[PDB]
Amino acid sequence: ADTATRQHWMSVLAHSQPAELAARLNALNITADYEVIRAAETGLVQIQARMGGTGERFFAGDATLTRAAVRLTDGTLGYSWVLGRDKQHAERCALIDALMQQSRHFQNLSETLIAPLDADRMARIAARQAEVNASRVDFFTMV
Amino acid sequence: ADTATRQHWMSVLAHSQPAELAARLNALNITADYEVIRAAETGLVQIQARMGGTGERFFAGDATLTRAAVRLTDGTLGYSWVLGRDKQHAERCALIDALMQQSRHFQNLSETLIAPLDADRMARIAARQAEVNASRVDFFTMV
Amino acid sequence: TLETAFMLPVQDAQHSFRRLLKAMSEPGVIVALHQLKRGWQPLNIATTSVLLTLADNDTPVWLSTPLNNDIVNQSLRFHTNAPLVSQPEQATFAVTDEAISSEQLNALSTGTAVAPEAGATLILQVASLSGGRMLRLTGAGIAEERMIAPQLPECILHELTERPHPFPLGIDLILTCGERLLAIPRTTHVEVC
Amino acid sequence: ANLSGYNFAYLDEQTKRMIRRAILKAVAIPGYQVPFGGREMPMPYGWGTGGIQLTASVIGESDVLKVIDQGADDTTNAVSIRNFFKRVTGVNTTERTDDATLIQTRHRIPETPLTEDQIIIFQVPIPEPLRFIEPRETETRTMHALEEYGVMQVKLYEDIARFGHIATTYAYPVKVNGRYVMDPSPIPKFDNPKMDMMPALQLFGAGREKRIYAVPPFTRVESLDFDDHPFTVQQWDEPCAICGSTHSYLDEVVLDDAGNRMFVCSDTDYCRQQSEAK
Amino acid sequence: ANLSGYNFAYLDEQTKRMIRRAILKAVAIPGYQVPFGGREMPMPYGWGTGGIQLTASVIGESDVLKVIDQGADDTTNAVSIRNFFKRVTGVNTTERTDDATLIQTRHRIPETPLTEDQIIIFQVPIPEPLRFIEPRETETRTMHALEEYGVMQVKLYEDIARFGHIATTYAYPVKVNGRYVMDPSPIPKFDNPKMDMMPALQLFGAGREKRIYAVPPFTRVESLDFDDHPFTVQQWDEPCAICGSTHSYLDEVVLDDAGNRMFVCSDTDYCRQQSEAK
Amino acid sequence: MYVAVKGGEKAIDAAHALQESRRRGDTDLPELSVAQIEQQLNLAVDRVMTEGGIADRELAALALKQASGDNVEAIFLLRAYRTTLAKLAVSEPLDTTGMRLERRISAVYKDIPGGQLLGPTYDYTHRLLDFTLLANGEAPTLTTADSEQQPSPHVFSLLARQGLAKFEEDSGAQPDDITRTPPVYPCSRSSRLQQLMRGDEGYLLALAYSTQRGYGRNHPFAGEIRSGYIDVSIVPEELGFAVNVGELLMTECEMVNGFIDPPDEPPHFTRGYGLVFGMSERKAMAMALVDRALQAPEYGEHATGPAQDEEFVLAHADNVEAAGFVSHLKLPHYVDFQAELELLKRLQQEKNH
Amino acid sequence: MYVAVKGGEKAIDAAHALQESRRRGDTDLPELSVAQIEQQLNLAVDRVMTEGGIADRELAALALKQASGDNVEAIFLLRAYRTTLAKLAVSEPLDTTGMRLERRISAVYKDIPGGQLLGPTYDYTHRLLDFTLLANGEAPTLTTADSEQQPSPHVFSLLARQGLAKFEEDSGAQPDDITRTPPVYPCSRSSRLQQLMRGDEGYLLALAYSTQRGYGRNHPFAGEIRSGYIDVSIVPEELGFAVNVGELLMTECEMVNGFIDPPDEPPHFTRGYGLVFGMSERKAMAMALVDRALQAPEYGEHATGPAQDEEFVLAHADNVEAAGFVSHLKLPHYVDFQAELELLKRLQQEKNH
Ligand SMILES: O=P(O)(O)OC[C@H]1O[C@@H]2OP(=O)(O)O[C@@H]2[C@@H]1O
Ligand SMILES: O=P(O)(O)OC[C@H]1O[C@@H]2OP(=O)(O)O[C@@H]2[C@@H]1O
Ligand SMILES: [Zn+2]
Ligand SMILES: [Zn+2]
Ligand SMILES: [Zn+2]
Ligand SMILES: [Zn+2]
Repeated sequence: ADTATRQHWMSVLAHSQPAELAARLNALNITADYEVIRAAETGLVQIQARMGGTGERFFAGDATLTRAAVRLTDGTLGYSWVLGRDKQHAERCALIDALMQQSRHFQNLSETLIAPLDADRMARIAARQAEVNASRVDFFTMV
Repeated sequence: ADTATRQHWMSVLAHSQPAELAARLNALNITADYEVIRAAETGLVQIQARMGGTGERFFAGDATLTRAAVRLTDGTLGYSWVLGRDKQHAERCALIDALMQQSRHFQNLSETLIAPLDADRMARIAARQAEVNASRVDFFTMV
Repeated sequence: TLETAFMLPVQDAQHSFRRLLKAMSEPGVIVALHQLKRGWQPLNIATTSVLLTLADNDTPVWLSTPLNNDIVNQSLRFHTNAPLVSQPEQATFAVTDEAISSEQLNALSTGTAVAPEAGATLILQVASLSGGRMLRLTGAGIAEERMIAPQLPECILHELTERPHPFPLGIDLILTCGERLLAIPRTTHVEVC
Repeated sequence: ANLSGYNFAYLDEQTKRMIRRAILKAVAIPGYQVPFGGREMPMPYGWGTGGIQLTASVIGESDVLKVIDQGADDTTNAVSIRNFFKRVTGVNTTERTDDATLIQTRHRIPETPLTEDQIIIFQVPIPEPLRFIEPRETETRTMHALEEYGVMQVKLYEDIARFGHIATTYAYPVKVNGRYVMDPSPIPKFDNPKMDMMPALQLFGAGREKRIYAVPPFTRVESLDFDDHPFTVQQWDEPCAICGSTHSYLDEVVLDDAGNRMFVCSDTDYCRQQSEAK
Repeated sequence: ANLSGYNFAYLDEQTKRMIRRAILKAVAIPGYQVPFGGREMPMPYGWGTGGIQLTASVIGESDVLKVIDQGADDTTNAVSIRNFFKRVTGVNTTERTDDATLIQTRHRIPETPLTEDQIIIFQVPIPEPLRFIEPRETETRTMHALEEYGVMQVKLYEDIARFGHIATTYAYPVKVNGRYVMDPSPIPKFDNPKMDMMPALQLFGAGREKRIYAVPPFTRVESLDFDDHPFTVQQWDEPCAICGSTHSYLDEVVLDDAGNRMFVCSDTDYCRQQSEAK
Repeated sequence: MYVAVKGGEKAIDAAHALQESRRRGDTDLPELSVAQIEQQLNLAVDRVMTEGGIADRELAALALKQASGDNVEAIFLLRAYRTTLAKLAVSEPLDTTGMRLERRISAVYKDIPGGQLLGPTYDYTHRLLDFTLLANGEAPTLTTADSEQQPSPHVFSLLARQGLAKFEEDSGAQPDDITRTPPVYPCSRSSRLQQLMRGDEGYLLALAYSTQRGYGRNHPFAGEIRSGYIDVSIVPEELGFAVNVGELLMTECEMVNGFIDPPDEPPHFTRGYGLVFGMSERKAMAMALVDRALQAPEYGEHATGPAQDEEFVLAHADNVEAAGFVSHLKLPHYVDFQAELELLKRLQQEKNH
Repeated sequence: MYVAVKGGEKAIDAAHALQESRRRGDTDLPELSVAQIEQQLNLAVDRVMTEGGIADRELAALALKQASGDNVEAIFLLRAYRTTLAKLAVSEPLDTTGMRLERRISAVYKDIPGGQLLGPTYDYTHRLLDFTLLANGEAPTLTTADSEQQPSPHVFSLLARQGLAKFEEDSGAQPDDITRTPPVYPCSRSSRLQQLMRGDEGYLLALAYSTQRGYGRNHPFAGEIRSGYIDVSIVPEELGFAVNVGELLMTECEMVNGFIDPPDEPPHFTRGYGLVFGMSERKAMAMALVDRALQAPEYGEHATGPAQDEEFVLAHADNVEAAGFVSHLKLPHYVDFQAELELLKRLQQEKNH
């Protein structure tokens, strides 16, 4: 379940708005010494799609992808792959990924950094879904 | 030569920037009672072009055209046909066209309204021509 | 000096068109065009209403000599812009009275096989729509049959009965009497009863 | 009333008059595609511009307008067109077929029989019934002029030889007044019989393709078929799930991902009448 | 030097290596259009991308680059390409043919004979000499594979029968190494002889069409012609108005609206050399 | 049991509100002004004017803003707005020799009378994304040369005077107007050019490109491309003499094409013509190329590409029609599809019998 | 006598400065921001992303700003920028069933599981120019419904379960990549779809429209159009398990096409597929229509329209290539034209002899 947890928090960081993550990390005032293994680099992720949504693969263009990697003093490696071109955001995501692998930070960050971010994204999504569902065409109602 | 003079001042009014004409007419403080024969109306002028620039006619789309007409107390009729949709500008152009047909106003307006407007347009044109001519490609110079 | 057109051009033209559409789609049915109160004499109310509804700069109009009057021409030009042509073959709308000749009738455009709509519509002013030789009409627009008795010229009756022009070619006939009119399209089978 | 700043019915009088002349010519030449100088509407080409122009050229203040799409008044495009006409004319509107003086429709003829003085206006994408056999107008025009309809008969016979049935299921070609092969618009074959000897005037507008044609009242309209493969209309094993009718064109509503579906009348006014009768 | 933030010569190493393998294959197969996975450049397709990619894949720090268009270094596109290469490589550049190690050209071969170790890189719109006879690659590929060149010979013979002359005046097809019919790029017929048994290596890039081909040094290049209609180069009644040369391709400069014109060498470096000699 | 409910009107209103909110976007950002689009997105405006049929920059920018930058939707908006306006006049024929030049180039001669005037162009730029545009910057202070416009005769006039090309003569033929009468194939060149000017830029560009690749080759050279201000004049019935109503920014392209050798005259270059509103040129070039391609019947040319197929090209050129009809598939089609389904189910049952 | 002078570089610099000044426009107006273009001209951005090959809204808006709204120039800018970037990963195949829906409609059934979700659309709007946009306004306060997204299975899945259509099966074939190897005709469907996604919107729209008018008919019904956010995942070599790198706004179109009766299986509907970045749909619809048209060799169909001619369609679809080659005629061509002139003058002299 460790891999699933790492995937989940990396996902949450990858989907976070850079501004909110930066604000939340500044507020938590985490003191951690790290060195950048791989400087935040912006390149492309080639998008594979499927014929008919389910069939043979074909290349549906590319998207911008920024990747970063850091190492902590104890050797823990943090990584980040986020769509877009925000190098600072990628560095922050990699730092949080490294920290979340340390027993001293996993619980605290999960309660105060990751869960809050996921909840905010879910709230925004729910609001947008309500607005969109206003446009649903009603035809029949069961009596 | 009267028709040429009327064409010239109508042209000058038609090519004038509405703001400068409005400012210049406000400044001249011309007291003239007039009634609008035709309320400023915006429609289309169909553009006829020529094959190869010189041959058979063909219709190259349309452009917006605003027309206005006024009558002075003495029966003089002023008219205006200007590209665009500025009804107030068309009314002003028609009023000036009516006034310019009155002997009491022709000389004064020509010296203080029409000539100044034409000179300003020519100056703007000359400046733009200088800027554009900066892009001319030089190949040979006669020695 | 010029005659007066519809008092409410939009609404009156629409009403007249709907009446004329009823007439053309149901041949032999008499309709009344009441919007215009005085026709441009010698043009009757129905003829003038049809011209005001349909005629314009795109539709040349030919008026036969008995119906060609300077005031009528000036009013038509002013109220519709419709160009007035002196030759029947150049007309989209042809206006005539009982005195229409066979030559003028045969001069009218019938359209072509590929462009059957490119012909002329004949507005004929009849003395009466009720006291002529009884005609039995069959075809499109008529459920079983319809019996009329307009007072028609011999040439017009020959045109209707014999149909020299092969379908889809042919002229569409609008018979006008006062404020009333009836329509016989090229498709109507006409038998002298 | 009309209180939107536009001319009544949104068309200038010149366009109305041109369209009216086209309508009269179409009536006089049943089934023949009359070209007309149609204009761009607030609806995109292919969203009913021809029907809109026809209705605008025929409609008056006392008309009661019914607009339907797929047989339903509440369809998105039906609502759009009807709201547009309410804005630019102010005419009374109805969902009841028997109270409508003008019926503008897309792909259905109402189950309720039409009556004298009613006009039904069809929205037509492809006014040329030979288009899918012969894509070029330069050829189909001549074929209509010369009554050269063999490619259509060959298409039907080849369809029978290949599949055992005529492949066309909607916009089924029809011979009008014994002469003209006409496209009845994208109505399902179920509706084609209603066109034969109908007391109402039928108008057909193809705005994008710039054609108007007409079937006058009480005109023969016969679907092309064979004696041993006679014209047959759509059938369903189920009645309407709401009103129980077995005589109406049915639309298939997919209820769940597990394959559960129901069938309900496409003609919602007819469905309401049937439901109120029971 | 390269101080622009881009890799040397602006191409990533993978693209350079792919193009280099393509160049080697092209050299080993003279006249054959080698497909290659070309990339979009800062110049639009059709503005020299193939030549740009070839030069980027071959150029080094010690190379002296000459870029010409219509035979002139100062042409707009020549200036653009040369400035781009100065930005992304920092290489020395020259207008002198005899001092250039790399010559990238559009539509001219310099009058000054090329020498060993020089590489001339042609910009090619249409790498297929049969394209205007046969628009489809699916056919021209097979024709090159099977050496089925009859349509070209028929084109030439029909041209002679119609006009009395071969109609093609630039991009004149040439047989290379006795086997491959090749497009020499849109150089005038005047330049085709220079391609035969030349000490320099000739490279040809069609970026939009994704082809690279080559003529190694000292390779036979023979323009397709007839014995009684032999290959003839462009001629003019006037010499160069500047240097007086009668042996150079001339460009016609229209001086005034009254029909006054002059003729001047297309090869501006050659013209400067001739003017300095006199 | 199931009961029908009304949902169309409210769903439509909600959808339109959603689209309007998306068009506004983040309210923290200032709302775009039509003036800003007109000034700084001027090439999109040029395309919208040319294909919408109205040469009013402000209206085109308004349509673009309303269309959320969708050029097709904006073109349709302008085209539809055209229908609501009255035709107050018909211009006298344009005289492109009087154009006040912003740009004038010729590919067929190194230098020409009047010179190669590049003007404002993206030609010869290195298409490297300029990230400094992510923040406010300063436009370059333009250098200045002499203000006089040198005589710039049309290159085709210089060709024709030599006998290399044929002057385009005016016989007084009345132009066809496809805005008033539907096209009748084969169309006159006037109708074809009117339709091409209104045609989809991408479609015509692809057709011209195919012609360059051998599918109906016309051996084109860019004889002259001019972009500048041309005066518009009318003759009102009120006054009876010509009045200048202003000027329009237009681009004109004259292409030299493949020469021909007619039986009873010297061989000469053929030619194509393109004319558009604004500065965007490639529409004019493609229009000239496709115009030459559609000239095939005049020259007895055997068609080798779809660009020479008049009906195929013109019937599908107008993106108002094409976009509308392709989008109409989004409309409910379930009656039709039910008609298809019934047939298919019967066919399957019969095959499986 | 005449002496050559250097004019190319300074003329080019002046031309580029002129274009930059025109792009800035009237300095009294605030300079457009890339964020504003991204938010309020989002459909243009969608087109630029789809055809430029990079799904980065900010970069597409930057290209549009730099291109003065010229969609073709912006597409080329983004496409060129692609060349400077490294491929850091290849995504796992997209799974459109996981899309977070902004819009979902189906024309083949009145109502479907998950409902007809119109979302933000201009469909059913009356295209009347909204002059209130000439000044600042207030966006509508959106009404709200339940926030839950109902299950929205693909309509083609419901078709295939009935046996009316065929599931698109994955055999594991390696997709062709036309960005690394030039296309080889006939191309696989993967290559054809990759090219169609990059193709000119107008060209493909016109081709699809021609197919609707009988030039290679495919009897299309809009089986389903979805627009929404789809998650992108990769498998980095560093970690060896899948990571979600974010989500992209994409539109997917599945077209039901004319049924076929194969020798040894029940007759079934054919189908077409379209996929684009952003909300703009008509590109996806045209892509599906042309994909079905180019499926002709698979189904042994006799071609009746250019839309079925694979080489003609695909070789001229990319507007980067087409626009570049049409514009290249603006380049100096006087050497070739001189050769042409020499031949023509000799022909005239010989004829006049
Ligand atoms: O050309 P228009 O604008 O008059 O639209 C006519 C018809 O074309 C489309 O195809 P459809 O039959 O599915 O329904 C739509 C519309 O009703
Ligand atoms: O495809 P590319 O980008 O490599 O451009 C090759 C050639 O295509 C155009 O045609 P051209 O011969 O006139 O000159 C241009 C250019 O040099
Ligand atoms: Zn029911
Ligand atoms: Zn010289
Ligand atoms: Zn449809
Ligand atoms: Zn070229």
